Amino acid sequence: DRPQKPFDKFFIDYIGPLPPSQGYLYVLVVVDGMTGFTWLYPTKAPSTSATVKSLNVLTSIAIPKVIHSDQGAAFTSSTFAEWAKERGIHLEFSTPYHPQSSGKVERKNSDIKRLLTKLLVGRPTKWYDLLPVVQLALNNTYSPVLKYTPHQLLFGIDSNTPFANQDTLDLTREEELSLLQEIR
Amino acid sequence: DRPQKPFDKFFIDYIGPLPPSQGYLYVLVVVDGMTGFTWLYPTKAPSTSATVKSLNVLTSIAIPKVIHSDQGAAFTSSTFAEWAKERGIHLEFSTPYHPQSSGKVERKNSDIKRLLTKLLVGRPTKWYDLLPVVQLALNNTYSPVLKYTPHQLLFGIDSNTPFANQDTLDLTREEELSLLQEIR
Amino acid sequence: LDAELDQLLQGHYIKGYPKQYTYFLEDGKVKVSRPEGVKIIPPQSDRQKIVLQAHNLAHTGREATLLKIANLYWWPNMRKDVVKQLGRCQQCLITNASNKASGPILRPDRPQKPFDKFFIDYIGPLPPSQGYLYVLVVVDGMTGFTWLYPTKAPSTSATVKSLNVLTSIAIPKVIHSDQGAAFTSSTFAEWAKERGIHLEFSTPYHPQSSGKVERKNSDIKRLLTKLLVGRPTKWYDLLPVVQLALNNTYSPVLKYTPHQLLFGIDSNTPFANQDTLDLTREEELSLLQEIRTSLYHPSTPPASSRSWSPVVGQLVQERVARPASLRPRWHKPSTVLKVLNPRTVVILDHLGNNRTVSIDNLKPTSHQ
Amino acid sequence: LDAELDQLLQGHYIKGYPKQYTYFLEDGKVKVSRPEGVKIIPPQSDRQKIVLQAHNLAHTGREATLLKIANLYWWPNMRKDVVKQLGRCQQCLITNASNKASGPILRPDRPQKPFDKFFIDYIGPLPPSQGYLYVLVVVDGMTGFTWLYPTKAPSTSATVKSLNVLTSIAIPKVIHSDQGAAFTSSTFAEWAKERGIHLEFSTPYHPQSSGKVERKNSDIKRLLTKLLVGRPTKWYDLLPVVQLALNNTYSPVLKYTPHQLLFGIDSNTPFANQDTLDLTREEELSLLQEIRTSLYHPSTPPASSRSWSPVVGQLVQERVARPASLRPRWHKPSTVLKVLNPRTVVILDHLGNNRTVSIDNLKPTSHQ
DNA sequence: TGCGAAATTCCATGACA
DNA sequence: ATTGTCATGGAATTTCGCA
DNA sequence: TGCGAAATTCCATGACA
DNA sequence: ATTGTCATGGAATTTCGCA
Ligand SMILES: O=C(NCc1ccc(F)cc1)c1nc(N2CCCCS2(=O)=O)c2cccnc2c1O
Ligand SMILES: O=C(NCc1ccc(F)cc1)c1nc(N2CCCCS2(=O)=O)c2cccnc2c1O
Ligand SMILES: [Mg+2]
Ligand SMILES: [Mg+2]
Ligand SMILES: [Mg+2]
Ligand SMILES: [Mg+2]
Ligand SMILES: [N+]
Ligand SMILES: [N+]
Ligand SMILES: [Zn+2]
Ligand SMILES: [Zn+2]
Repeated sequence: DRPQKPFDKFFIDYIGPLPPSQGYLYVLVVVDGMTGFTWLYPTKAPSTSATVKSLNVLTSIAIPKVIHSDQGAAFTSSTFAEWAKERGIHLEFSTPYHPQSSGKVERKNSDIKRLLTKLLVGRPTKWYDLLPVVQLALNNTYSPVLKYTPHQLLFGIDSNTPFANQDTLDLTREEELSLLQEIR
Repeated sequence: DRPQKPFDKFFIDYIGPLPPSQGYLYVLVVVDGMTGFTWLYPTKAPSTSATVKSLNVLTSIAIPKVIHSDQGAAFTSSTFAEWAKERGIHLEFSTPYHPQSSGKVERKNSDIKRLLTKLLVGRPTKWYDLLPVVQLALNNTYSPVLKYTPHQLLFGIDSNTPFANQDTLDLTREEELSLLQEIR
Repeated sequence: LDAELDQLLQGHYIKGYPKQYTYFLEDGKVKVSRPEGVKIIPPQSDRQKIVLQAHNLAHTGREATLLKIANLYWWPNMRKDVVKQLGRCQQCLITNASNKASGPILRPDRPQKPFDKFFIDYIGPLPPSQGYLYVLVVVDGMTGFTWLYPTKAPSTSATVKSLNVLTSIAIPKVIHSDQGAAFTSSTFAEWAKERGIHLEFSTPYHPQSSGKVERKNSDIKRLLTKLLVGRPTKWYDLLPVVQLALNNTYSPVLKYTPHQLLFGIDSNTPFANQDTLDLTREEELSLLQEIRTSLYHPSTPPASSRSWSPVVGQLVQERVARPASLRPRWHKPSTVLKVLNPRTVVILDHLGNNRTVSIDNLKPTSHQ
Repeated sequence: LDAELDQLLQGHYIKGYPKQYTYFLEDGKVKVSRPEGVKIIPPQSDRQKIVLQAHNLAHTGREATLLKIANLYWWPNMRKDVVKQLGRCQQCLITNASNKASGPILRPDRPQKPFDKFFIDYIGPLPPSQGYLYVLVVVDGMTGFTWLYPTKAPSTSATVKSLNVLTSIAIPKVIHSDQGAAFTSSTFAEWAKERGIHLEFSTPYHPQSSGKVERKNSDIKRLLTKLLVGRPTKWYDLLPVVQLALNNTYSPVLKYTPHQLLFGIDSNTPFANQDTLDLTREEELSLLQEIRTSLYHPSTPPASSRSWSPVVGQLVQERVARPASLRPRWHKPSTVLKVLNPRTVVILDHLGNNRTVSIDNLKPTSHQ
């Protein structure tokens, strides 16, 4: 059996609805299975159309052999199946109510959700502008299991933005108090 | 004493007034002394100004050492003297009432007057357009005294418009009759 | 296709499939263990589609297309099939640049006599001066003697007016011009026929062909610029000065000014040459004739190491004149009917017309 | 002047007036019988005016000026006085062309790593497509990997928007651009400082300096043209296709695609290479590092036989950027302060400023 | 019958929309 | 059915002045 | 240990406003 | 304070298949 590689499998999922930022409401999350590399795309809906528009960007950089998702409507539509067929991409679905990725991906998706929450508090409406720095953070974060960041695994070099502070990622007492205020 | 050359002496004179042609009334006549080459310039007046404008054209092609003329007003003015001085051209005047050129020039000026008269009859108002062909004729006319046309003496080659017909130059009986009509 | 590959699997020899490699079946496909690794040998009936798909990814040339194919496949003489497609891809043929230079320039013979051949051209538009915007430039081929006329337009009418004044002096056998609007009108053709003047045209879009006058345009503009430094660009009143100045300037290679080559004696201008002061005009005209024939004439330079020269029947392509944004820079392939000279040809073109065209506006079609 | 020529007439020897010729008086002027004939030797105090008058007829160079003078005069070392005036004629110095080529081009080292250096540039205006008219092109120096963004203007704002999306992936050490409006604004400088990105600028009016991206612009336009043949020029929807197509095209000299140099493995695109199928990612990244360092690098070509190279303190002249009609193509002479490299210099210029300038936009001032 | 220096010739370079 | 040209200023080469 | 032919490499040419 | 580049397709050169 051949060793696992970048582009072997992209794991995709939506996060949201979120507070409106520059008119956007969701984040399409794409994580490379082998490297843990993350790409994020702001969308206005979790629709097949927004998924195609977003993945059109990514797949103009690299094409995955397999896209893995849950049975979201956007991902099970025949339009999205057409799209993937056109590009020679195999589609892969977790069974309903039972999402399975890999340890690495699960953990990454977790960090993504937590990191978003942490920075959207105080500025719940400014997340659109922060997506770039979010991704750099995620992709320059040291992986305990492998000796390397996703950046390093994807490009085979060190990065010019090492995030040397492995961070709190937890909400400070002040943030817990004003998170219970904004959600009221 | 050095042999005579082109540009040694230009002989100039006005002919007119003539019937208006494209608004013009005179012809400035310039004849190179050595070669008998003729240049003609249509003017609206026998003035210093029209002479300068016309000679400015010619002297942007070749500059004579000496300009010879009679004591026309246009040629004795201090403006014209200034002009000639500016260009290193010596000015030369025949004594009043006693015009002297050379045999060659006299004869040429004669041909010019006669040829003009011949062609202005029938079309006394179309001479402006004919000046080019007049000049070619004059300049490609065989000189009995030298073995050569002015063209040949000026350029040292045969011409592409030889005027093989040495012409009548005399007015036919019909032309004498309609010359006595137009001048009535 | 299926027959060939079949006979191969059972160990028989087929021409062009080297014997020393082992050919097998796997996943329903013929394969072969080659030094680089295992490649799929597709059936011959599949190969055109493969080459085409590889090529079409980015419309790549020989090597870049081959390198894609070689990633998955091997067959005998792959590049032969790649080149086959390249020569058939209309889009590559008309978009790609040439990589073959024109053969070396001709140095036509100097006209034997003054007035044998005029070269004419327009300069402009220039900054408005006295309502004028252009200059008609007339250069006698043999002598280099130049006449300048200011115009308001590069028009047939203004050309005719100017040449009526010029041809007062003499009539030329031939007038050579480029294909400017002014010179190709039927009015101008008539004007010339009326005078027994033969009109000669440059091949289209090839200013080198009017090189004699073009080169004078340079000096004309260069002198005007110098005279106008730190003044407003009132060039009209300087045309005459420039004309006289240039006609009386020495060409260092010839040792004569154009005035001298035309008249064989300087007129009353500064630093007039006096060497023939003691000769008769006739002795002078005789020395002039000798001087005219013995002038330096340059020769055809060496060809560059990868030039091409036209051959009758060759597929060649004409450069598109004013190609629109994102459109091919070349026309469809056309054939060489006649080779007028090594730098000039007649082609049976894109419209089905005979066109006389400079080699500089042609590339040889690639891959035959 | 008068003293020198006096002592000459009475038969004494003066240095530089050869003894074997006879010098006399005639018409109030010193003369000499020289092989070509009798020439006037003017007093030395008159010679500058003579040389100047000769030169000014048509602002001629060494020989063409000399040949006028020689018609009437002779003196010792005439050309020395001619050259003296040439080097002092402001108008000739700023109007004339150079006749010395630039020294041979530098081939800068390929950036060692991906993201070390970006080269960016605009293409356009292109025909309107979905309201877009330009393309921002970003080329990674090391890999050749290219990103394309459609814009409505070559603006700082559109550049910033595009690079915010790009730098989501990674941040580059250096961004090299030309001096387009978009890249030199203080807003763009801030944007870069905010990210610890160093901005590097080409010398002005020298697109070779952005050669890495410029050269990609060619392929970009060439592929777009091919894809658009016989269709309306709806290029917007093809940018992504073109980007992917080019990033996955082999450079025949390197034997790698830019995608390969960036990732060390093909993604799911047609004809993906499979040679590292059995390596671990770590083994693969190790082979990649080896592949990155051993890439062909070209060398500085031979100098042409008449090139010049800048020397500190040299008088040189900068090419006028957009010279108006009939105005000099060169600025006034300026001095070379520092030689950054054989093709790049700092000059103390026409405004009294330090300018960093390409040799290609310079000529060495003639006659010192 | 040979030297140093000046003069002449050679010619690559660039620009004519 | 037509086709490059030639001013320019350093360098290379030749000629000159003298012996 | 050497041949004919294919494969690979060389590289001048031209175009990026 | 900065610097040309590289796809292209014939030709030149090297390698391959076989003996
Ligand atoms: O003067 C010319 N100078 C350029 C030149 C001169 C000499 C040389 F060697 C190189 C270049 C010139 N160029 C013209 N063209 C305009 C650009 C598009 C097609 S073009 O044919 O190139 C042109 C067109 C129509 C009429 N007269 C024209 C003309 O005079
Ligand atoms: O792309 C360029 N291609 C030409 C090119 C490319 C590569 C090569 F080797 C040669 C030529 C280009 N050219 C610009 N210029 C416009 C013309 C007047 C001055 S310029 O500087 O020449 C330019 C100016 C401003 C911003 N970007 C520019 C730019 O991108
Ligand atoms: Mg979901
Ligand atoms: Mg009178
Ligand atoms: Mg023209
Ligand atoms: Mg630019
Ligand atoms: N010829
Ligand atoms: N470098
Ligand atoms: Zn193609
Ligand atoms: Zn000058």
